[PDB]
Amino acid sequence: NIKVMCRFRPLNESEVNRGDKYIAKFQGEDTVVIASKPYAFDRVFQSSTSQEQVYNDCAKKIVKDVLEGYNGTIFAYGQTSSGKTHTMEGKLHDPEGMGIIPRIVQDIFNYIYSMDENLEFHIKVSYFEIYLDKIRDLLDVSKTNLSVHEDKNRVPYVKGCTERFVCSPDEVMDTIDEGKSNRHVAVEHSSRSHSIFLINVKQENTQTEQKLSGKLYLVDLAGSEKVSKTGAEGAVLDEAKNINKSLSALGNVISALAEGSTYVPYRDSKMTRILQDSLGGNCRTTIVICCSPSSYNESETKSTLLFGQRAK
Amino acid sequence: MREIVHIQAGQCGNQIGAKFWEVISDEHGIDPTGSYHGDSDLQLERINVYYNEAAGNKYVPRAILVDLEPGTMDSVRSGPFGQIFRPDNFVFGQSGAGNNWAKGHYTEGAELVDSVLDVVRKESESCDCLQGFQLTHSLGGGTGSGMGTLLISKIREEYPDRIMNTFSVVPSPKVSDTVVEPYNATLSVHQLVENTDETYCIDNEALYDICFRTLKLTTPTYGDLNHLVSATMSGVTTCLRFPGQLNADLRKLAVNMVPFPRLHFFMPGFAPLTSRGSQQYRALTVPELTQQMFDAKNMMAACDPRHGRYLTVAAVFRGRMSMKEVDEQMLNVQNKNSSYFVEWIPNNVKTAVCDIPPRGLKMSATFIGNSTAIQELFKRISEQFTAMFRRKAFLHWYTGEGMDEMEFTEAESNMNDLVSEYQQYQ
Amino acid sequence: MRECISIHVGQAGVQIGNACWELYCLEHGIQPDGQMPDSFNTFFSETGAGKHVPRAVFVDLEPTVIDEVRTGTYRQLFHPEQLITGKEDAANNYARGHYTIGKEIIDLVLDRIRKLADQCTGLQGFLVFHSFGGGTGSGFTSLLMERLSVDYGKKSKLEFSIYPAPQVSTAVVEPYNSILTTHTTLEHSDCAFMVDNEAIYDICRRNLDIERPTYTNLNRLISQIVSSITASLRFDGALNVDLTEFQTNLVPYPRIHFPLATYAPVISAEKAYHEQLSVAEITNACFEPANQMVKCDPRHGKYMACCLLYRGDVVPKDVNAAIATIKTKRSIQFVDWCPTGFKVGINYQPPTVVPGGDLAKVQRAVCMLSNTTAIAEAWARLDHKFDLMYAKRAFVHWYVGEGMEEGEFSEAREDMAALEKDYEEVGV
Ligand SMILES: CC(=O)O[C@H]1C(=O)[C@@]2(C)[C@H]([C@H](OC(=O)c3ccccc3)[C@]3(O)C[C@H](OC(=O)[C@H](O)[C@@H](NC(=O)c4ccccc4)c4ccccc4)C(C)=C1C3(C)C)[C@]1(OC(C)=O)CO[C@@H]1C[C@@H]2O
Ligand SMILES: Nc1nc2c(ncn2[C@@H]2O[C@H](COP(=O)(O)OP(=O)(O)OP(=O)(O)O)[C@@H](O)[C@H]2O)c(=O)[nH]1
Ligand SMILES: Nc1nc2c(ncn2[C@@H]2O[C@H](COP(=O)(O)OP(=O)(O)O)[C@@H](O)[C@H]2O)c(=O)[nH]1
Ligand SMILES: Nc1ncnc2c1ncn2[C@@H]1O[C@H](COP(=O)(O)OP(=O)(O)O)[C@@H](O)[C@H]1O
Ligand SMILES: [Mg+2]
Repeated sequence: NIKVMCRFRPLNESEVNRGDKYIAKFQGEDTVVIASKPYAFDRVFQSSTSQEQVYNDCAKKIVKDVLEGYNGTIFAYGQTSSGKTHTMEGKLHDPEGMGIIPRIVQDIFNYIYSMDENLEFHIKVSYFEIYLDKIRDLLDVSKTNLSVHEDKNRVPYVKGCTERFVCSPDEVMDTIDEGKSNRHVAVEHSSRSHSIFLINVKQENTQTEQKLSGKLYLVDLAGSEKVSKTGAEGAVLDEAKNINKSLSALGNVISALAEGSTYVPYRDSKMTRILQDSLGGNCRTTIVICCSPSSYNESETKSTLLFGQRAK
Repeated sequence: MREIVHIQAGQCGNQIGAKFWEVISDEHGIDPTGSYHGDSDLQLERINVYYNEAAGNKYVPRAILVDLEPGTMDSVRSGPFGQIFRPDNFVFGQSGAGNNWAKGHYTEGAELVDSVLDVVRKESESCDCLQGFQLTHSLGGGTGSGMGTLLISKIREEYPDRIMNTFSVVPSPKVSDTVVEPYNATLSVHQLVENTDETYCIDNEALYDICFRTLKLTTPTYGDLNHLVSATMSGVTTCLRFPGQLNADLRKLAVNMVPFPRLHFFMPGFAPLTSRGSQQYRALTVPELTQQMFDAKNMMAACDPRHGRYLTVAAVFRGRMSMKEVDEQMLNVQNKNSSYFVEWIPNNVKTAVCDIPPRGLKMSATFIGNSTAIQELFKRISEQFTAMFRRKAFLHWYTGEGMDEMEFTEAESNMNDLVSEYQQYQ
Repeated sequence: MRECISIHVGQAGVQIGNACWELYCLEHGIQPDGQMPDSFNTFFSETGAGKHVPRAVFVDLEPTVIDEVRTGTYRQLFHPEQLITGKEDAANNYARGHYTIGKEIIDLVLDRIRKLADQCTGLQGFLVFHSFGGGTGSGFTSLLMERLSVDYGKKSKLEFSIYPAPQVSTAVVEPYNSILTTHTTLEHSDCAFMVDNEAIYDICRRNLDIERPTYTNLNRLISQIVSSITASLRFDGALNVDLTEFQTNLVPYPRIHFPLATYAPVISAEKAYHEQLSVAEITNACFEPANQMVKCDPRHGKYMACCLLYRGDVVPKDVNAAIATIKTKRSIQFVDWCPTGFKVGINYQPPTVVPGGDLAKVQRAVCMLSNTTAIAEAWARLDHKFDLMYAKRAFVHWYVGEGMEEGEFSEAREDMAALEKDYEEVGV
């Protein structure tokens, strides 16, 4: 089923001296009210919540399902300086402040270290991004216009995407860094393109001769931008248009899945087309949206909350 | 100022385009030699939409003709209006397509697409402000389908924010001339559903039926069918070159008529249509045109509108008429036939009125409909494709040019998804 | 001196302006070439050789109708730099008229407006004509209004808009554009007048005895209303009322500034005779529910303030008698907190008849501008249409494809709900 999680960040030192004020109000643990307008979700986190609680409550079940041959997907949507990188990556080695991806790889590797000796595991990693509705490869700059096809079982995939094996969390972190070192970033560190990261785990029992394949998807959604209030010209305007259209299409797909409609518009955009296997049916997906409670950022916070609410 | 680049691919496309250019030149008052011999200023006021200026008061069409055989080229060049095209815009090969989608789209079309794109680019850089591209082709053939699809893909890559409308002739159930038509139709729809902004579906069976019943023709030929198609094509974009009380652009029609990105398949129409020796007994007013347009025996697609509901209907009137009459007619049409229109969309009908009627008419109207009845056409095509694909019949010709069965499977899945989309809102 | 600036944006605005300027030229005796063979300074300015130039700006993103103006019978009247034209129209898209195509001629129109305002000493306000539903008339009007509010600020701005009809309609995406533009018009305007085509069609059918009306008749009627409003500034007479007095007598609370207009007597030549057409008869006919130019019967609501603008041969004693007769009635209900809700204005200049027109030469005419609580029904109908179309999110990808987010629709819907709530709560 579809689950939406909302996280709030504290007022840092660099902005407390300007006299900003809180806007968010909490009731229980699932309702956050701004300007006397409720916004119900599945779980709302407060400032004091550490990363361990977020990992245990948002991603643990999805990680568990992958290791049994199922599929999972984790999104990430928010504006700049809203907590996205802190809740996704953070410090890469601190055992208390590390993000979600380090805990994901730690859990996915601590199981391979403890399961008998008659099972053989392989790990595959891919890293491709969507920019101007054209799939590029972050792990191979040579490829720039990859395509999407369907195999015999009409399960979509990406053709020609680079796929390399790994053997330890260090390799996964290093390839993550190398992939991120080529993503489109505007002039503080605002991403202008959606990013998709695949962690494929497949097992084959040597005795039982049964094969199980599992896919985990990590998606970094770019931020929607209101063009009228900025003054975008040239390439920035095209990027904003593409980002808004893609986010609207993804919201439409998620709403259609949630409402139980007979037809789901899976073929309206590239991103929903690729994730067609790991979105509906017996697939568990969770969305994390990061918000800022300062009065300086009320409009973007409202937009993020509305995008989260669109799913339902 | 809102120019249009015209491309014709294949024999059917070339002949339809020749008839279309004859009709347009008659409307604007241009002699076959390329001179101007009109009688009004409005003819020359917006002539840059379809024509280019030349030395000594001469006008050359912005048309590009592409084919893999030199037969249609020198058949057109010898016609009544063959002296009008620019000789450098003819591009052709020597080896025919042979009714092979794979050949035209992969082997012999890839050795000719560069020159066609070069002439397209040269033609499109002399325009002040582009509006879109027009393409005329047939889905059931080899050169037309594959070549037009390749050109569409290349142009959509080069120009990603321009209108693309194609007037494609669709295979008919009870009229056929090729044995491998369903393969071509499916492989062409698989790309038209993705790389087009609004496509107009036409079939020969409906045109033959119109000629037999409404026009009371005895021995119709291809000229009449091409003539009807050209008439509706000219009526589609009449607001880009003439004044009027209400003006509708191509992008305006796309915005008003397309609710969701995939559903952009329309069935055209025209009115009035009568027979010689039967015009003195009919009065010509707005109600008569409205009644004729919404008739099941006037559409140019072999689909029954009664077996479904409309999503959006666009009616472009030409002539002098009152706006209250048009509004009341378009309202009572929906009120009387509430079961034939989608309930959750209010005001399914859009009205555009221009005050320059076609020569020899007092009033004319073109009908553009987006109904769910178009699903049965794809149903028949997919059924024939499934019948001929289980046994892999006539398949080694396509796999002999560099294709795979996965292309056929993906095309069939895409067409099935389109059919599922259209049925959902019924 | 007392001057006003007219801005016509969109096709409907341009055609309304054509009718209005024909009427003004007829009234003040100015030929189409600008030569006449001090009651005209309000709408024109001299040049030193006898030519008169209107204080108007024509703006459209499509070159069709403006080109009709440049080659028509009034080609020698307008300054060629006033008629401003772009390349591609909005295609019924709010975002295209707002930003995507708007940021290509907005500086030009702002410079022209500044040039016209720098040449006028006693500016009174602005007069904007546009239509709801279209891309240009809903998006480009918002940008221009915002820029004018930032720049000028304290100057009054009056709007004359076309509202979507209940059943008769032309486009399919009209509710979206109307909702967005009515969200925009509450923050920057000062007195917005709305009309719909269906009521005017009915008025033409019953009164004028014409069965196939077109846009020209509607434009002529709207031009007559505007001329009746501006006659007080232009001409002289007993009890003259200007714009600020209108606003201080008509708008009780800051956001309740949405009146509906009515004109009388709209009669034909055949019925011009055989009828008395005294002051009392004309005054009574203006309160009928079948003569309003908006599809809403005033019986299901209460009036707050109405201003009567008589022009022609009128004596105040007759006005007072007619007012007493109207007050003694029962079907017309006023609010309890307004013991006096009538503002009377009289002018000595009778209405002018345009050649080739459907109206008759009458010795007197009235124009009543009243704001009642019965104006929320049209808003309710349009909001119901909007939510019915927005539940499935149809035609939305076109709007988000120009950089417009999905929160604007909900915000505008909330604003319209708040406006309707305010009207209902102030009615009681
Ligand atoms: C005496 C009189 O009024 O004659 C009419 C006529 O009888 C009818 C039957 C015409 C006639 O049309 C046909 O018979 C016909 C033949 C082949 C294909 C399609 C139609 C007519 O030939 C066609 C002709 O159409 C035009 O003149 C339009 O401008 C039309 N022109 C052409 O198609 C055209 C033909 C040859 C050379 C150049 C142009 C047009 C329509 C749409 C957009 C542009 C142009 C008209 C009104 C007539 C005749 C002459 C009998 C009809 O057709 C049209 C297109 O108007 C058939 O039903 C209509 C109703 C007309 O009343
Ligand atoms: N009174 C009157 N109304 C008109 C006229 N033309 C259009 N309308 C109304 O205006 C609405 C359509 O908007 P338009 O003004 O034509 O569109 P636009 O403002 O030019 O915007 P775009 O054409 O989309 O760029 C409909 O409700 C029409 O009924 C006219 O000439 N007179
Ligand atoms: N209206 C019309 N249809 C045609 C004409 N010629 C062929 N067709 C149709 O086009 C289809 C055949 O494709 P065709 O264009 O001849 O093959 P190609 O030359 O390889 O593109 C069949 O459905 C024919 O009925 C023509 O001149 N006019
Ligand atoms: N939940 C949180 N609790 C405490 N501090 C946070 C939290 N989220 C973000 N921060 C602080 O915000 C700072 C920068 O945020 P960052 O993740 O870089 O946002 P972005 O990547 O969008 O710029 C970090 O130094 C971190 O200390
Ligand atoms: Mg327009």
